[PDB]
Amino acid sequence: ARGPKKHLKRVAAPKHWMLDKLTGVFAPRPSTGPHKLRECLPLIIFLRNRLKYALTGDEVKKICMQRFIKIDGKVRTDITYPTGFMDVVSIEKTGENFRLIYDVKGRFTVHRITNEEAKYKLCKVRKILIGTKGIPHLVTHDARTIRYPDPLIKVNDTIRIDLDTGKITDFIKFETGNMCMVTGGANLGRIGVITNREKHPGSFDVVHVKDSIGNSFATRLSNIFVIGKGNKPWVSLPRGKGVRLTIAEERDKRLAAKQSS
Amino acid sequence: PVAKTWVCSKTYVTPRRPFEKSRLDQELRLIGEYGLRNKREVWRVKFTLAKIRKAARELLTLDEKDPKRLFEGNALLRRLVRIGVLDEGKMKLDYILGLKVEDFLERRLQTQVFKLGLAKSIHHARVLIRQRHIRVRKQVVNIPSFVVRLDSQKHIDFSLRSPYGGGRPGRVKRKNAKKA
Amino acid sequence: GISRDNWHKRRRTGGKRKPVHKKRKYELGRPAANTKIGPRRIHTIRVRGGNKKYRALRLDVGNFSWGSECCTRKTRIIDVVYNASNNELVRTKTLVKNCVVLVDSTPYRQWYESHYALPLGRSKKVQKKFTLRRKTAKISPLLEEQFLQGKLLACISSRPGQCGRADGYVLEGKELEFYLRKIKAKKG
RNA sequence: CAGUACGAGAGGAACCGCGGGUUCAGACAUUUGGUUCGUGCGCUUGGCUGAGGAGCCACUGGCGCGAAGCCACCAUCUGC
RNA sequence: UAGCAGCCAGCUUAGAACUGUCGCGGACCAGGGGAAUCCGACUGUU
RNA sequence: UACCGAUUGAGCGGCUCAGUGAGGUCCUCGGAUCGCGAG
RNA sequence: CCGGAGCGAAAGCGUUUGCCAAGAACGUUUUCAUUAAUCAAGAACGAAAGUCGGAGGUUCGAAGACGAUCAGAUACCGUCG
RNA sequence: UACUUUGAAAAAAUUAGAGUGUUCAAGGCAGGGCCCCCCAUUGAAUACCCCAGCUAGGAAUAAUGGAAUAGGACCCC
RNA sequence: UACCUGGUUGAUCCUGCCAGUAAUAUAUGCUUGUCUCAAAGAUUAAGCCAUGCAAGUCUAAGUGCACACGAGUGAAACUGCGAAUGGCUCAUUAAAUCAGUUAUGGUUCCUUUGAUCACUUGGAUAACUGUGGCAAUUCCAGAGCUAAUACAUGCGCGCCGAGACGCGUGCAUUUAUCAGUGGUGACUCUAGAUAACCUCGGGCCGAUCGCGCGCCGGCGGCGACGGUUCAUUCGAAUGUCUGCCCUAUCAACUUUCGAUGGUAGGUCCGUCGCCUACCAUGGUGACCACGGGUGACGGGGAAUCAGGGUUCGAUUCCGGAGAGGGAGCCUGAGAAACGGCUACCACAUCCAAGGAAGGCAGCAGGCGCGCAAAUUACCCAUUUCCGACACGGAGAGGUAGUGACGAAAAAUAACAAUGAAUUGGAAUGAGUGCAUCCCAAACCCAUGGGCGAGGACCCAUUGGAGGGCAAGUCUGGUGCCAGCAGCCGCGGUAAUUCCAGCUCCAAUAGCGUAUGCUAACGUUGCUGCAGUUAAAAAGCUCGUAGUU
Ligand SMILES: [Mg+2]
Ligand SMILES: [Mg+2]
Ligand SMILES: [Mg+2]
Ligand SMILES: [Mg+2]
Ligand SMILES: [Mg+2]
Ligand SMILES: [Mg+2]
Ligand SMILES: [Mg+2]
Ligand SMILES: [Mg+2]
Ligand SMILES: [Mg+2]
Repeated sequence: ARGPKKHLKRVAAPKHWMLDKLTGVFAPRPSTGPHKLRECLPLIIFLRNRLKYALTGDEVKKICMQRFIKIDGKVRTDITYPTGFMDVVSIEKTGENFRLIYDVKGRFTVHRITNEEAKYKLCKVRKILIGTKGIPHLVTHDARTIRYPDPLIKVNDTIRIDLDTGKITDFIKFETGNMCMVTGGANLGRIGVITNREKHPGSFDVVHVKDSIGNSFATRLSNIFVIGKGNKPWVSLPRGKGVRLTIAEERDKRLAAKQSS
Repeated sequence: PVAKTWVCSKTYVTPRRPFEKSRLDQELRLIGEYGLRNKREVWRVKFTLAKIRKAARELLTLDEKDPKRLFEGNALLRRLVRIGVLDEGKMKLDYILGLKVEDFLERRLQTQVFKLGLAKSIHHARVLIRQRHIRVRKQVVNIPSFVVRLDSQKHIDFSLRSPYGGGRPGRVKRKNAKKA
Repeated sequence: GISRDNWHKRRRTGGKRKPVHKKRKYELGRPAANTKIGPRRIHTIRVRGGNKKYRALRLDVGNFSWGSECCTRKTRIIDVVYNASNNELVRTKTLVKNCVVLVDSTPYRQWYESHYALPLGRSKKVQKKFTLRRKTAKISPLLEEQFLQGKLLACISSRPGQCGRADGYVLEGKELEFYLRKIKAKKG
């Protein structure tokens, strides 16, 4: 190519978007934003395929242009905005607040939260830049730059920031025993506490996470998102938090539910 | 680039021996006994059995208590008992290798409507299915190869608009009544 | 035009390779600046990404630094005397990086005579300050000989073809002794 | 003249008039071209006069251009 | 001690800039070449 | 049906020696023209 | 004498005697301690016939000549070579 | 360090395969149940993805190194 | 389904091939009633192209003094932003592309996200007006005006010395010096400081537009847009490791003229012989370098397979490459762009013969080439993209048309007495109109009711009937003729094999044939073949790589 591409084929779209095959050739390429193209969820998918408030892409354009949708407190009018992990979607017309959290599987969820919980979010620190005049900065996973942070915040910890003020209210120290959520790599959606952090100098550090039912697993350091201090989460966990019931365990759960329904 | 899938698989396979006398007799015997149209419907139901036997034969290779064998094995067994081709008494992975092509041919729609007394013969059974006469649970079926399952066994009856059941007469019944 | 690609080179085994594509634009090269010594003439060229480079075509003044002391004064360049790449750049008086030049020394003797109050190129509270500085005021004999002629032997540490400034430092210590024998071997 | 006479066609002339040419003959140098030891002008190789300047020698040193003469259906003019 | 200082001595080679009217083994000196046939092998001799 | 065959056999392509070299791009200076500068 | 005997990697090797170097097997409570097996492109040897330069040339004998034989016989046979 | 086992990581589509009566099927990824909603966390799994690279165990098999002209390993100090 | 059968002989047992058999590719012969899905000018020609079209783009919010108008509605133009995406084709390209892997602490990045940073100046110009030239062009020139978010101007520490000032407002930029705020396996990192530098072809501190009037000349409400330096995001370039087919009738190749490396520099966004200069004499190769061939784009994949394999992959997804052949550059964040430009080459168009203009391997369509491949159709409603934008545009795409490339379902009858174009009443389709549904309008399917079958004339073909191989010691014709036959053979006047009639067999809306390809084939044998006599162990021995 001679420059940046602007289209996205539907079959080449991420599998977790749950897009069909015979509806169209192109998929909505998520516009540039805080979250990556492969690790986000466009606003058009969330309103048409998840909430089903709009049946076409033109209706999503009318919904967003009336200044109804607002991500992280700021009103958005881009139907292809990359709404990612821990982002808050507020609909003041219906009084609904959504937070994009992964399923028990590797897919996003329609997880409705309350108004008091929609006032904040969780952001994972990526780097700590020392700007001019020795002013430290915090680079979160959503490109948010926060000046003058708590000196105890490190390169892999999470912080609880407000959406209206934009400042840090509290934070969770990244260490063993704290609750964490996997953000990719065959464990997307599993929730558990940290048990061991293997350090490989010169390559990726793999940590070991153990869920509540004891099914320990592992993943790289770049996929762990601390969501709670110890065993208590700071955000509302989705139904089916991180158990990851096997295909055999889910079958018995479905059959016993159909007989009871 | 179009929004199509281009997926399509065949349902039968031609034998290696084209004029094997021992094969032509047993295939023609299946056609007349079940009222089939051609040899393709015989090779299709043989190819259907071959896929199930090959799927079970792969599971017999895997050892017991295997998460893949227990899941896919129980799913295949309950799927065969659902359509009625496999009994509930002995549902094991080794009894799938003891299935015959006649077991599937007995679960067709033309043979079930014949066994239920709704049709005179097996050939009379196929002609009324294609003429929108019988249904299954308020659903009119026009296909004789409808694989009836056990949940829809006691729901096969004539449609609510056919003269055989309760409905208006045919085009030739009132035609003869008008002329005389 | 001028290309910096490597698909026109032979492989390490010695066999010729065929080109995979035409000359791309992100592989372009531009002619040398050939910064001569004269009135300041600097042409600006647009480069990849919208940035700007400064092609210094002619330069006469340069901000040179002093090593032993801390004296970085904008001084005039007289002529070049040595070049490690080839002596053909010394004839044309081309200002490049790491080339030994003869820079003017009036601001350096001006600063030295204003800081230590001692000839170089020839209140009670205030006097105490200068006496403390005269304790460490000896200059290497290789530099004092240069201040008598008004020409200091400097070295350009900047890239005038890229930034447009012929900045550098004054040669001192073992580095000065190295380039002296290189010039005297040529002059002899 | 003429596509006419002539001829079923296919084909197809001639006189008057007009414009050129072939061969030959007699001239001629405005023009083009050839020659140029007016050894005219410039340049140049080797050598020589101590050098510059100015010049010479190598049976016309060589090269570029070239006047005047002479010259070519290789230019032009005339031929009852 | 990865040898230096002083002094002396010629004659060749390579590269580069500039320059004259693209002229430069400038006179002089100084092989035209290729494809084949016949005869004698060649140098020499008459 | 291939092969040898005088005919410097003939034709059609690929990559190149040398010469000639259009047209851009930079570098030196060149100032029609316009109001010391832009050109 | 001379053999379903010996030796040699094969080709090949048979009178006596001497000289030179080499070899298998056997014998060993000697020594080294894996140094081995088979091996592209390479290399030695290699019947008879044939080629080149000398010596030699009894027999035999390609070619060739001749005498037979035959329908023919430049073949088989014979005499010279 | 080869082998072996585990983990990490991996574009989908395709293949295998779970669920689901497009009238059946090829297929699709949807759709089922009750009298303006609610329940079935409605579903939209999972497996495979050589070799090489990365990681954590095993130490059989096959290579490989260690002390011999010793200052070789531990002490002394 | 881990399969075999005919053919060497008088007969036999073998090696062996030829022939048969079954999928899959295109092409073709004959044939065809429903319904669904779907490939489709790749193979020869990266051959040539008439014509139309395919990229344009306003918000309450950069300019807007013509129309039509009670300010607004609307045009042209300028300033923006796009046109570097998409689409198409497979010519080139054998460690190249590409696929995993991995780095950029060897780089740049428009847009998107978050950090940061005078009560109003000056001169032009388009549209417009008007005089015009040329045979002609998205051709321009002369003159007269007028706007900007256009184009340019502008409001504590270190020195000094009686511990009172001056310079650095600050961040960028460039060089030099030195003390070790927060990180990293690992900065010559990021921040502190000093000395100055700071490009006139000078880096930035809003001379900007909105809807709104609320109050004490002054302070205020909410938005749009633009710039600097750092994050991000979409990336893009250049590297790391491993992996490609055939060929030795290619065994040495590279290195004047960069081949391998060193040093200094130039250049680039940045690393690098990327280039230059000076030195060193290296680098690759029997584990196949180098050269040649490819009817070679690579891969995800596809066909066929008991296990191993063999073959295919122009083709909708990813990456790369190229727009007739090469080369050069402009603009821009991004191009060595060709639905941009400038040259030469080939081809070709108009012409007052002076000149002008061109690139369908984009969507339709034409020609040519061939065994071989469709409509000069409809709409931006779905899918998405672009733009000053909820409104515009889009042959990208979607929907129809052509279509036996193929895949799924599935009619051509069913039911009763009588000894069959006999009889008898029933049963829904094909078709045909009419409503509804469908769909941007249409079309197709589906739901109803009205017509609609007795040779239910609303007729099923395509190859065979000696063997292999299911199926006539039939009848007539021909007489080694004509013809059949994949193979063995048949036809020599009583042909089960030819030409036909009748009959029968096989598959069936299909089926035959031709050429590739796979299994047959343990006739390429790694699994898994052979070398006494059927094709076969070098005459023998030594000998390195290799293997063990
Ligand atoms: Mg006539
Ligand atoms: Mg003359
Ligand atoms: Mg002279
Ligand atoms: Mg003389
Ligand atoms: Mg002479
Ligand atoms: Mg002359
Ligand atoms: Mg001859
Ligand atoms: Mg002759
Ligand atoms: Mg002679």
